[PDB]
Amino acid sequence: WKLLSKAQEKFGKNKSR
Repeated sequence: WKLLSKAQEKFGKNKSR
């Protein structure tokens, strides 16, 4: 989803669990 890939791509630190 270009919407999630563009709204989540900027979250490379939130996915450190």
